[PDB]
Amino acid sequence: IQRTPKIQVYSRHPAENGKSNFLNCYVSGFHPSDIEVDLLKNGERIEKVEHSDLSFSKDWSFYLLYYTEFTPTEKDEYCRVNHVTLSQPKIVKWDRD
Amino acid sequence: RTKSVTRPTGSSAVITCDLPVENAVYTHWYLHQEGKAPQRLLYYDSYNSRVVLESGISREKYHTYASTGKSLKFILENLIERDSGVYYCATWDYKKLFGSGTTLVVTEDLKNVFPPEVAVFEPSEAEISHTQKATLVCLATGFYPDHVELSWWVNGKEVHSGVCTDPQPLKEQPALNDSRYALSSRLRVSATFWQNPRNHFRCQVQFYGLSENDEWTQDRAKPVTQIVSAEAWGRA
Amino acid sequence: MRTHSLRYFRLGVSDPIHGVPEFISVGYVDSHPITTYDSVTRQKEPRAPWMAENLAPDHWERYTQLLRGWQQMFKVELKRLQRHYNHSGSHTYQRMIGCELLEDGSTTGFLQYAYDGQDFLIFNKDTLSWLAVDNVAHTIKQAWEANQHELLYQKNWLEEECIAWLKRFLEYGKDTLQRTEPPLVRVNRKPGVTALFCKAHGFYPPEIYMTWMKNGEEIVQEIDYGDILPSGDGTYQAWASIQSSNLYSCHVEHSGVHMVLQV
Amino acid sequence: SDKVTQSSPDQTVASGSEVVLLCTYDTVYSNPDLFWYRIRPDYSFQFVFYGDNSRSEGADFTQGRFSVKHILTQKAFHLVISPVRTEDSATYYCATRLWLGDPHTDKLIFGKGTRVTVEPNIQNPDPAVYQLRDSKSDKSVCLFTDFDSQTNVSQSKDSDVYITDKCVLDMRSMDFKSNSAVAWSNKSDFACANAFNNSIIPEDTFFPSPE
Repeated sequence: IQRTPKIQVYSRHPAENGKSNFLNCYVSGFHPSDIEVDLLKNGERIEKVEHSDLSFSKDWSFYLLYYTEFTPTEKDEYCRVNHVTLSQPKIVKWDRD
Repeated sequence: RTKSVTRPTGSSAVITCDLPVENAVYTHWYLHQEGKAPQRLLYYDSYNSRVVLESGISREKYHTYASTGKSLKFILENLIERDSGVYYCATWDYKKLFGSGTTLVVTEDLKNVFPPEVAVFEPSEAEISHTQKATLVCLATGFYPDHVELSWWVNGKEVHSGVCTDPQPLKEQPALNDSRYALSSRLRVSATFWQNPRNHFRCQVQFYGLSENDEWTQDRAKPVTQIVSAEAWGRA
Repeated sequence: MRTHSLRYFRLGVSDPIHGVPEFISVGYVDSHPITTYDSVTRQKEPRAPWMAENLAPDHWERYTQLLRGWQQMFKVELKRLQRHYNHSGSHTYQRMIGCELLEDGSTTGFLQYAYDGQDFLIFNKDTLSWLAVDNVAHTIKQAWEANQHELLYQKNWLEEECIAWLKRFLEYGKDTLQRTEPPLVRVNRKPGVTALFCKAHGFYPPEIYMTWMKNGEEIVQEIDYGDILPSGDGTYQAWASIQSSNLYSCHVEHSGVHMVLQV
Repeated sequence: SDKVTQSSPDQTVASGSEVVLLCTYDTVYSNPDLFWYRIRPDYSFQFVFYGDNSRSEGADFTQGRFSVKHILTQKAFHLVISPVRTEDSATYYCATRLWLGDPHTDKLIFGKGTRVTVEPNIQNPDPAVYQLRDSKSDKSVCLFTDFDSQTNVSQSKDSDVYITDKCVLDMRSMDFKSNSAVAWSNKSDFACANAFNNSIIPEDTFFPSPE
């Protein structure tokens, strides 16, 4: 009885073009703790990645956050997650709303 | 349950904890005096096996004896007149459970100590007819250390009902330093009980005095820890 | 006057990926990690500097020994569960203990065990009992309930020690725990018809309430809510969404304060 | 963390009344742990009540007779006894708990204490002075008994005569409480009639003659 994770991509600050900011990927509600998480810049992995420590939820689930410092430009497009509950690594796009 | 000890000045004293559980990981020690607030003196840690003191106390003033299965003990050194009081052990099972405690009195001069004399006075004929109750009076006189425990025993059993003892004694000499004391107690029972000659009443004063280690150099007998007593019988 | 919660979590997995350890225990004061112990290091160490500043090393030594013993017990318990369920491969075993002080005044204590993420056994401190979800869990319930002294110890820990631990922890890290940072509220306009977004950001206490109302009259549950997420600097953020000429106002309640933005 | 103060002075009250004990705490913590403890004349040290901002729990012996008013704004933790009984006369202290290490290693800080004396209600006073029989033959004993709680005892005029203070005794089988005072001396001109002449004697005091 495993539940698929929930992906959430957003920005740390109101995303204005040409400004230093942090892109945040928040994954929660996955029962197995072995996951693969990557951040995408123009469909390519960002290697200057940073993350918090793996945490616990009272409903026996887990949550984590990945982040990095960058500068948003409208040309660039911005999470890739792979899990045992996932047939394929699913991708989420950034809405910038 | 509360224990009691009388000691001279400059000697060392031993105190035993009276707690539900003999051995505790952290055991605290508090002192109480009539005027001041209770204050924590120190606490013993079994894991580090060391005492932790508070500010303003010498490190070589108190220490601890930790038996494997027995209640832990606290030992005091260089007793000063200001060390008199009542000491309680404490632990933290659900709240701070203080023990039965132990009273300690210390005296500078050991030639001023006298044991008490106990007398029992029978009820008045006027009271036995005016009222249906009878009152026996116990008087303990001529004891210098205010470290006594008074009890009443009827028919060989200690009685807790209908007995009153004033909480503090009075000075036999009100103006003299290191003056002897006097204490009074009262027992009231039904007149039917007193008129039966079969009934035996006894007033017992446990006097806390010198120990066997102390040395006596006076013409009088040794004021040792003793039990003084007086007794009376029913009289129709 | 806010809901604070101390928790300790233990997790184990059978035949894991060699990168993943076998047993891990982590504590939480306000859902941010406070401590960490794992089978690889076999040592309990803080994960917050202020807690390490105000604690003696012997505490870490004692709890490292205790967590070694608890790791061994956790492994044997998971093996027994796999034996009973006839399950082979890799499965998970989790335990969560702790207490909460609520903002309404009530206090709670809990201790639960779960197998493969599903509830297995829950403690009842008032009944001093165990609620089991299965006959396999009934066996463990019968075995554990025999030891009355251990159950009394757990109940008294949850009702007298966990609360005290929270009381000292909230003062050791009062700057990082009792702090308050107000949120910044902004209104955004923007598929033919679009709604106006009300957004708050930069508040440390995650407790936040957001409503839309027109001239003192709220909307009947047409406000499409948005999830609350952390910024990463120690703050959070949230957003909400609600032609005719009507005046609307956004009301937002944070710790102690109600603030309204008008259009 | 620094100080706890008991403003109310020591008081003597009557049974069946309500009494309030005042206590103010100077703490740094946001949710401190406060306690009320009592010391009886038998020196028994027992936990009476515990309170925080949220909760309030008392001892088993209180039996609903004890309450606490904990008001945060005034920093006040007051003890309220709605039914008062003679089994409550004692010295009461209020304390705060300071955490420094393990919860078992904490410390309690107490106030200087308030002494409360619960005088009994004598429904049918029979103020009487008796001369006790000299058993075993060096003093003579005069006893004053069965007077209301309002009458107060004072010391003697002559230093050669010793007089004690009030004493409350409860006959448990008969559920009857009485007051008493003792007096003695050595001089041959000493009699029970003039024993308590220096105190406020009730007008209806029995002075029996030698039977």
